[PDB]
Amino acid sequence: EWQGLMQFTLPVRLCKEIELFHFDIGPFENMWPGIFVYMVHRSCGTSCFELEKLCRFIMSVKKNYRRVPYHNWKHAVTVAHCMYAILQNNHTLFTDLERKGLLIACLCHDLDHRGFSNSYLQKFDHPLAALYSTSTMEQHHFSQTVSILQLEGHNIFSTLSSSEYEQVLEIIRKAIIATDLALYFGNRKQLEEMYQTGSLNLNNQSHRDRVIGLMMTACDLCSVTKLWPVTKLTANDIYAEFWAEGDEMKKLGIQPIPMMDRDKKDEVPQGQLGFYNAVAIPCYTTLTQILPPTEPLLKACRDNLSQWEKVIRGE
Ligand SMILES: COc1cn(-c2cccc(C(F)(F)F)c2)nc(-c2ccnn2-c2ccccc2)c1=O
Ligand SMILES: [Mg+2]
Ligand SMILES: [Zn+2]
Repeated sequence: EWQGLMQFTLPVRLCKEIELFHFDIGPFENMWPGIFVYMVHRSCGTSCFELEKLCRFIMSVKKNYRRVPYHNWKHAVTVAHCMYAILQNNHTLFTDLERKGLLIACLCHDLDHRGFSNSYLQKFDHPLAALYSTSTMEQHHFSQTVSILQLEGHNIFSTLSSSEYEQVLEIIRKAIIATDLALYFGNRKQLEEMYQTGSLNLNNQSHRDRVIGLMMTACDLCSVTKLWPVTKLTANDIYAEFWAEGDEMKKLGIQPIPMMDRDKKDEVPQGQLGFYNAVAIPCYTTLTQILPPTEPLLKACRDNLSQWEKVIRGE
């Protein structure tokens, strides 16, 4: 599988399509690993990584995504693409280290997800919960990523010094961690303060780290920024998963929260409207103020919000 991927070229008609934020990968399934390769070449160059090791990696990574309805291989590619799109529109912002790691981080950010939130894991005493007390799944995702690097001929970062090596793993570590929604609220709130007092400074490493955190979350949630038909269907995949976690609580005899209860299909529209207002819109709003080129995300997020309102009011 890994040998045939090196001989892949992206069809010319997509070269320009990919660059857009609202580009949907849904119909290009057997090309997804190629599209990732493509994204790394444009974003770094062919000289950056060793092609042989890079292909083994993407296939291993692919292998360890599970057949869950939403936290799967399609979602990893979708998220990676959004990060690509961000980086290409902010070419001057990031160091060579950041560009590389961040794409890797996005690809691996939900490795070996089982379909369960941190709550369900910390509630019913899962082994992972015993190991990882905070950011449970997120620390595991990083475990998985490190273990895949350490396989034979999978270490894509071979050609870097000790110093450069542990820098990029720290970037990847904190990035993947920042994908937990619990930390987004703090992070985002700290960044609004620093922008409106004008104390934000990207020379400051801890300020850079906060921004990258927000970029992760913006990328993670980017399915709310696609065109309406795609966003609509991606929602069905999210709730299928929410509802399966809820049916694991019903099996014991417990009513889950309304979000995870399939008896309340009828409230999904309102659930979305709530989620856009409290989470999605402030995310892209704050991202845009720090990185104006990412305005198209905010625009798209707004358009879908309207659409859910029309649904709510019966149109
Ligand atoms: C009500 O609809 C939705 C609720 N959540 C959500 C998720 C967790 C916690 C909470 C908390 F805020 F309730 F804590 C809300 N996430 C999404 C969503 C849209 C895109 N990715 N994504 C997502 C993000 C993370 C996990 C699953 C899905 C969503 O559409
Ligand atoms: Mg995750
Ligand atoms: Zn994710």
